Amino acid sequence: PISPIETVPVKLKPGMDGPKVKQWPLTEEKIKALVEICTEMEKEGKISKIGPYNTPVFAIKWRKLVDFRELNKRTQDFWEVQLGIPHPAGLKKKKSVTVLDVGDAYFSVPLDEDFRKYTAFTIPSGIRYQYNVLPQGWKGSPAIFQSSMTKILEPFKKQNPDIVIYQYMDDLYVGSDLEIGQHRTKIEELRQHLLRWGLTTPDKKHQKEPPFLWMGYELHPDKWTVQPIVLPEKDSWTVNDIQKLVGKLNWASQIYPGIKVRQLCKLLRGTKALTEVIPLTEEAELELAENREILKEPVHGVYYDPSKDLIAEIQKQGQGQWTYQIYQEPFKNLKTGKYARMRGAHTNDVKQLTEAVQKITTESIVIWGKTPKFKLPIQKETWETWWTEYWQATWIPEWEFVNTPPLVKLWYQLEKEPIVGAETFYVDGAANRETKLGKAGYVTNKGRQKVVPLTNTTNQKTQLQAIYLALQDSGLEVNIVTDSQYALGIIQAQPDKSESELVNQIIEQLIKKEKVYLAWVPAHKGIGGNEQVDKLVSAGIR
Amino acid sequence: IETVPVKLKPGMDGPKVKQWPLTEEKIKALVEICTEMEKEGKISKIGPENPYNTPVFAIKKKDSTKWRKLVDFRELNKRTQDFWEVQLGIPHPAGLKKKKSVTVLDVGDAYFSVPLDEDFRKYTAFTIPSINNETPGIRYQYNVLPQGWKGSPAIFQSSMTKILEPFKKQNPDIVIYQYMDDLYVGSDLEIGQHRTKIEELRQHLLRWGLMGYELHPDKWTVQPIVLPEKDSWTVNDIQKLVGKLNWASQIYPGIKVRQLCKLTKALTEVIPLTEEAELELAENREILKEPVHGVYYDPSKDLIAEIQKQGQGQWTYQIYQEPFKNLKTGKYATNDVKQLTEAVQKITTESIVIWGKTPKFKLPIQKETWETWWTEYWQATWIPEWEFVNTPPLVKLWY
Ligand SMILES: CCC(=O)c1ccc(F)c([C@@H]2C[C@@H]2NC(=O)Nc2ccc(Br)cn2)c1O
Repeated sequence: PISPIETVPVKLKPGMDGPKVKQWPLTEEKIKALVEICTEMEKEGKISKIGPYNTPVFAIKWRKLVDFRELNKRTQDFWEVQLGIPHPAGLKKKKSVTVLDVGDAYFSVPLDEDFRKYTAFTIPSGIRYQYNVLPQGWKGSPAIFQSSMTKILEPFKKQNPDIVIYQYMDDLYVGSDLEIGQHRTKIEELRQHLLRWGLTTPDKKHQKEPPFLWMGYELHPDKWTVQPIVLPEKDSWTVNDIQKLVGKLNWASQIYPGIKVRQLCKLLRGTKALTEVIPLTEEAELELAENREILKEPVHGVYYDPSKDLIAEIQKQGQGQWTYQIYQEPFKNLKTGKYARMRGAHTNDVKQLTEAVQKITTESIVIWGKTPKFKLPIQKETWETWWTEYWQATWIPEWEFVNTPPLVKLWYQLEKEPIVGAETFYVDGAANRETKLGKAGYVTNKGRQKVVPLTNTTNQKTQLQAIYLALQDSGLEVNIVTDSQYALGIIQAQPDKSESELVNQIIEQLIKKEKVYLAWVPAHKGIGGNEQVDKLVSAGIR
Repeated sequence: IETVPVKLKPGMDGPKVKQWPLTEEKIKALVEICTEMEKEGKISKIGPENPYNTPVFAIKKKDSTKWRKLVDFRELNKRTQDFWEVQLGIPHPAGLKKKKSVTVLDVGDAYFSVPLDEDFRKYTAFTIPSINNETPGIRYQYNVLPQGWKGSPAIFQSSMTKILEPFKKQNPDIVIYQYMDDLYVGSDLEIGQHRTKIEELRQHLLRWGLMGYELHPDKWTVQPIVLPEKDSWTVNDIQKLVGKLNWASQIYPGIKVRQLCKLTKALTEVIPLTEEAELELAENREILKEPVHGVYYDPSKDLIAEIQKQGQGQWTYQIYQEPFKNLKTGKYATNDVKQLTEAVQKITTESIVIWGKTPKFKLPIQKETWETWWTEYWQATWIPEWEFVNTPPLVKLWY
């Protein structure tokens, strides 16, 4: 059939006109196939014979392939078919579910009478045709089809609030909490409703009846999981092999808690041949091992119960890696996940924990429409001390502590006031812009003054290297005075991990100390003390 | 009435901004409002043939229970700029900032009475999303003047003038200013008189259909950069001092530090108080107390607001067109984001009263955090431009 549904007005882009592509010559074999095919279609009304616009038609093994590249580029834009895809964990438990697939979706929907002329094509030796329904490779078919299928369904939905329907392309997923008996009844009432609108649908060939495989998942009426993951177990591994493995693992991490892929992803670093063998390292070996362990016994997820709250827990595992579970009833996980994004060059566990909470909160809004309550391995005290002193505004939804080691904590605090009886280190650093030669030194109030030479360094680095010096030849308590806002900023953010080799070194020293105080004064302003150091640090090599 | 034709800045196309995900309560809120706005023909469903989109949100009236609909037309406003700014601009009265009292009244509902040019409606499409993307998503477009669009007040300007004429003629000293959805009404009357005058104005508005939240501009003064008064002055305390003064030297011409800058000791060491230093210190703070000489407002340039978190519920901010050349500075004083959202509305409001335009904000926060929570505490009908910054150790400076 051809749905008796109003058509969607469609036009071409602004200053453009219909396509006028030349029909390249075909062989007798192909020309005959097209004629048999088009005739068959002509009888059902899908196309009509015409007597100015052209689009090339091909034929391959016998199917008709219309190349709509020209028309598609000249066809207006449509609003996206979907903002996202439903996540299983967000689905409600369902008693009966069946899948109906629409017979000839596109061909059963009329095409705006005024646009058909642009879909004109020809069969060489010429016979000319144009479309009356939505063409296969056309840019507006998916949008107009879904849009049309939604109007067709409204009337039925209204009359059946008890019936849930999800349209995904060609298929229709119909679920309800009714009995398989009264459910199938209702299904038929629906097929008939669709038939009254030009849409044919299976009789008893209903691919229906879960277990259902969809989007990489396997949904049962009582639960869901991802489709069977199977790790190869090869003797050698090519870049391509690792990439496939990392993909499956990441896919499994939605419900299999604790999946880890940091060691494996490390190998894929550095532009490298897709078919090249990459020897696995011990760490990658162990990681691949742990994962195999996790994957041996099947894990399933539960469906959402709108009436209960969401509880999200976040565990720390390894550095920069976070795992989390979201459940409603203790340990019957709805969904699972992991966070690892670095985000910046220098950061600490509290910042990282706050980011993960952000990911989960957003993810939660999308899936369930509400934020969960968190259980974090951090003390209200550690959090409060960090929220208060950090310059950046930070928030975090209702949470509670949960003693699940490794607990999160700050690894060192910077005094707010100068330490008394502590040696003051005035540090500075210079560097010649052409020779890259530098000198990182310091001068204290106790008369000590060291000045090491550096090779191939930036001006920022000597400033960072100078602070590293003051921390080495220093006691457990020290007051440091720098003129580097750059250094100040990094350190004042209390990072506990960095991509800078020097910064990570400075962190080790900072953790060992028991009292450190940083201060800043302007550079080259002869500030009492900074000048003295500046004197020997810039003497030559600048 | 005959609709006014609207054009986009040639070369620019309609908005295609994605809809940020909403929480359940906000979605239910939105379908009730949209369902009711449809029956009344104010908006009408649209299909996929409309490629445009503008995000929508749901806020709480004025801290009440009634959910108000809020549309983010920041994009569409930008692509309509010359139309509402030059073609049909609305003059901003210099006197308003002077007035002893200013009342802000919401006249937004008044726009749903004027129809929108049929050729411009497509650009106002918005989408009500669904939880977990389980249903396609309801799409609509406006048939009448939408509220967060700056074109609305420009067009309705003709009617507002006839409606206010009588009241204006009778009260020559009351200043009325319109700014996208709100009416600013200022007077120098004693509060009672003022509040009474506001009531009388509402009565005029009641006809046509189309204490109310009061501001006191005249009691708005700059936040000076502060220098400790101390009485001790350690080596550290005077280094911090010399540092801050060093800053205020690239701004506030005249700030002298020389006769102080010259005062390898330990940070703990306290030091004697210098002669002229006392004089200089005093003369420095004598300035920094009054506007940076030389800085003026350029009506053709953007205004931008920067906010620093001073900890313990304290936020400082500055408004400027060129970095460090402050037109105004101030302060504000339990979620960090709630305070921040509060400060942003205060600053925007002051900014509208004073210059007649909103400033672009440099927000000391993570993008994802702000975008997830700002609507949670927002209550104004406009939405300012904003970018996210990493506050430099310029928080000590205070400006
Ligand atoms: C198998 C895919 C599927 O059925 C499906 C996918 C996405 C989607 F949004 C829906 C509709 C929401 C309604 N389904 C559900 O709420 N739950 C549900 C439970 C078990 C099974 Br099997 C299918 N659906 C679906 O029914």
